[PDB]
Amino acid sequence: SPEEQKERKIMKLLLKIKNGTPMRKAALRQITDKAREFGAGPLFNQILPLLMSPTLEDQERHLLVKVIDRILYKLDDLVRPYVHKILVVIEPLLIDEDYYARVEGREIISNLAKAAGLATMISTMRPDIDNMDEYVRNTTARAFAVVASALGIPSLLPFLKAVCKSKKSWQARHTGIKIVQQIAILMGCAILPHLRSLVEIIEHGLVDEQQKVRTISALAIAALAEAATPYGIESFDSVLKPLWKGIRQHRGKGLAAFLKAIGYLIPLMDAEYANYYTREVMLILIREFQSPDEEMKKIVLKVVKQCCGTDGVEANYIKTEILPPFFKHFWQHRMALDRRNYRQLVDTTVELANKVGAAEIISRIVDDLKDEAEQYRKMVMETIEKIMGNLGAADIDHKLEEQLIDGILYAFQEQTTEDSVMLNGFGTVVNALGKRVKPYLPQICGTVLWRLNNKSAKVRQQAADLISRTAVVMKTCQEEKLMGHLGVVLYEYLGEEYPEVLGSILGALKAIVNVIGMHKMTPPIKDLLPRLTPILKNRHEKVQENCIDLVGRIADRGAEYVSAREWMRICFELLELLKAHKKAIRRATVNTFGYIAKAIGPHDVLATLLNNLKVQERQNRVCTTVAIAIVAETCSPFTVLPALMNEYRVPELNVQNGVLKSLSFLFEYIGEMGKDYIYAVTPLLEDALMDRDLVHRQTASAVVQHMSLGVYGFGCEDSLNHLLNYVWPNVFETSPHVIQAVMGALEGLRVAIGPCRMLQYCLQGLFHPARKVRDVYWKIYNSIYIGSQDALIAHYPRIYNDDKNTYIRYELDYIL
Amino acid sequence: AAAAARAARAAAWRAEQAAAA
Amino acid sequence: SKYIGTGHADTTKWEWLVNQHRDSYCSYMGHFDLLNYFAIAENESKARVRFNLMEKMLQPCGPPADK
Amino acid sequence: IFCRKQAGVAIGRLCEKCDGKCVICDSYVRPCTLVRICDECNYGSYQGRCVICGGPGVSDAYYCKECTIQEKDRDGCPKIV
RNA sequence: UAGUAUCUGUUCUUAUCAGUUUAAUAUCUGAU
RNA sequence: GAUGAUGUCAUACU
Ligand SMILES: *C[C@]1(O)C[C@@](C)(OC)O[C@H](/C=C/C(C)=C/C[C@@H]2O[C@H](C)[C@H](NC(=O)/C=C\[C@H](C)OC(C)=O)C[C@@H]2C)[C@H]1O
Ligand SMILES: [Zn+2]
Ligand SMILES: [Zn+2]
Ligand SMILES: [Zn+2]
Repeated sequence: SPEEQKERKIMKLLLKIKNGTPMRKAALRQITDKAREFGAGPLFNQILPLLMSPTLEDQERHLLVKVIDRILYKLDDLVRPYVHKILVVIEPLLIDEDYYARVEGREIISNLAKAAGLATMISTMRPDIDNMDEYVRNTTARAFAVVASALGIPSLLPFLKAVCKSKKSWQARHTGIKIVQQIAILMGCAILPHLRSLVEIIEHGLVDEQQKVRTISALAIAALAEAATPYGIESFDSVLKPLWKGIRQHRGKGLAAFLKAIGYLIPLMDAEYANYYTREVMLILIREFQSPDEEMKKIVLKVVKQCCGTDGVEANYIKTEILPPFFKHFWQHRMALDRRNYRQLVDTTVELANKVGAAEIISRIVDDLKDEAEQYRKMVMETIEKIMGNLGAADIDHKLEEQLIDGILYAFQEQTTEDSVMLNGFGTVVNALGKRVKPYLPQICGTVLWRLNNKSAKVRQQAADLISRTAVVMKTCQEEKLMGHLGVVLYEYLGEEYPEVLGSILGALKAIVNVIGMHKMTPPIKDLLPRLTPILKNRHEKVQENCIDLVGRIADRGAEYVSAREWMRICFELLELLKAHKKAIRRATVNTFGYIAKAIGPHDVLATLLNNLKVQERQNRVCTTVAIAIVAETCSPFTVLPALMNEYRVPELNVQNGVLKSLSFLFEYIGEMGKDYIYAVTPLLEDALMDRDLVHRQTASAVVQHMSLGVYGFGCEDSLNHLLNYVWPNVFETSPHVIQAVMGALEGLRVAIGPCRMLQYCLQGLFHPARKVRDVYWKIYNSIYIGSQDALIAHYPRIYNDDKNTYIRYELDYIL
Repeated sequence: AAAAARAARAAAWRAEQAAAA
Repeated sequence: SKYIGTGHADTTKWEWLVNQHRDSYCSYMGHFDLLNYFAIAENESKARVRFNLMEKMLQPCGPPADK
Repeated sequence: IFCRKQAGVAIGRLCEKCDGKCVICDSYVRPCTLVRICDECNYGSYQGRCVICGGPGVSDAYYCKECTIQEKDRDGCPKIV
């Protein structure tokens, strides 16, 4: 049949779309163009089971949604007889947990709305306005909100005006107000031009006889206010008197919705009305403070967070009226056993301290730092952490300081679990106190040492982490003897078998060396570093990073007490770690190798590296190459280039390729520092660019590229022009890695010498008789043009007119 | 060999780094 | 290849110079001081100069040649 | 092999295997400018994935200093297809 | 593992035009 | 003084 043929062709096309490579583009283009010929019938009849297939993958869903979009755009009024069925098929997608599923549902529905028009959408969706099932009404409300987003809010405004005032049933009014709420939630700040109209349309519902209509009206007001933040308060004038009166009558979840609406309305107001209104609602709020139902308590907590964050509500009012019942009724051990209440109360209390002052809030809870309930201790400690991280410790006096010290000491001592919150809290409080924790530092380090001697290694790891976090303040407090004792105990704990704790211990040792110094360190460096030498072959990345950083700092500021042979051994062990996958270990390795190279002479380590360069001919040769570059960047390059170039005179070729690769990476790595060494390496590059071996030409072109990009804008134009004369003749080379390196060199030279010189090299062969020459030169011209389109205007040659066309750019020939 | 003069080379490098700074 | 103004081994002189002239005209309309110079040379407003260059963008080198 | 669509507000990512590498020229020297990718390459289940392998992303992708000098950061979405 | 390079071997009537192609040869296709 | 092209060679480097 022709319908069966249509079905088979559509099936083949969809198959080419889902599984094809291109093919997808062509098939997509043809199914939109042939949409009206196929008809909405077979198309949607086959698409809907595929769209709701349980085994479809996400990107396949995106592809099919794009197909739907294209076929919908050309098929406008032909989709109308099937809109209702499309709706019944699609609306479970609008409540799916996947966010992208809901976005694709809204996009499909909006495309459907714009293809079929507002009329058929209202005519289609009206019989379900008063349906008994709540979820069908919820789906229709979301669908109407997306339809409003598609066609514009004013287009759907009269329908809402009619539905929200329907005399026949409260269900229609409920659905219309829910439509308004979903419009707010979906469109955000875009609802602002019609916010007044929506509020005027729904405001009557607040005094309705049905409770659910009042609740959905308050929730819609809250959604409109949240979407309008921080604008549009004037548009709410007409809603102010109902809600404010409603909370003096309603109780329960209705009162909760009304207060939530009020709490979202207050931050939109100016100072005077915010003050007046929050004074008007604080009595009802404080009354609801002791409610047993948890959703009400969460909503009122959110509302107090909102209203205390509004300009106009003075700090003294919050001090005298809000703070005592809040702290008396909310800070109890029952609420700490649920995560949401925990987090919400913490953020609310931090915002309160943000407005009324840090000390005012901190002094009311420090003693609870010594409660036996460990979860309560964790909650109060987290609260103090966030408050003190925002504002500091400048507001805290001596008495509250001692209270804080005693509380954190007790909380840290009576610890049975490896809480990272206790570690971060201790660290940030001590580091925020600064030089003020000086009198309390003996007992504190005693407790750290206590936890450093705990039987379980995770507690030890936490103690070492605390040491690292607090070493700087302990230094500025001048207590170097306890720090030295801590270094001695950690050095005695360096044979620890568990890698993460050992890494934390090494980090603590790095902190202790950074604060005490290398001369007064206990144990001596001459005993410390050989103990660190076998730890470098450990496989865990944390131990590796920490130990490498420690060795690097030792080599940076205390290499006096260590012989050169031990440092060469460290360098030999360190060379292999330059090819690690983790960038932190590579960075630490670079830093540490640089510190060692700076500390010791260049000659011996450079000799070892050149020996390695010649005797490897394998993958770690590039490792050796990186090490040479590190030496050149950290130490001075005039200590490397003489010996490197004298080793180049050996005629074994493979060593020369190694020298060239080393120079390439060296110049790329040192960048701007190479500007004083172009002349020094110019003869070797002259030799290599004219050598018979083509690998030499490719690597030398790489050196030229890295050089030209590194010295860009520092006046090396003549040396690069000279090297350009040796780089250029290789543009006809056939080997891909070679011509690729040549083009890279040409691009670097375009940057460094300028597009005008490169264009001057280009113009003869752009219209050369040979097609191969034209291919090469037009490739180069394309690269120059893409990189330097606007500059070439000044560099094009004078092309004279002929008998047919004008080729002179006369404007540039103007002379005032 | 080089191992006997390694300490002398390190001392010369330290002297050069002190004189350069 | 998809960038307008680039070329290849079969690029004709007319197309190349048409690309050059269009690039140059757009550059004049971008670089304020070039257009300033051109508006000082003739006695025309900057808007008139912009209009003239835009009318020149259609066929800056005249009609093309055959083959 | 490059997507080369018009990049948007999405930030390109790199996996733990290629952390710190330049997506254009494969160099590990001197990252410079943050990588932006097209919206299609970051849509849906693709968000936060490595711009080279499509695996989990753990760090922000960067163009090296040499690529930004040569304006190779202005050529479009560098997600490898 | 399968890619490149270097030696060895071969490398096509000292008989004439046209066509494809080539920068030009070369190659290929027809006639004498 | 114009050294190219090919494979059954054979030999080296990735
Ligand atoms: C995306 C990937 O291509 C995926 C994969 C599997 O590709 C094969 O793995 C790639 C990772 C390759 C690595 C880590 C290679 C090691 C290299 O080591 C040499 C010696 C180079 N090292 C440096 O440049 C080292 C330090 C530099 C100076 O400093 C910094 C901070 O990098 C480069 C490679 C790291 C992966 O990319
Ligand atoms: Zn992309
Ligand atoms: Zn990856
Ligand atoms: Zn790069």
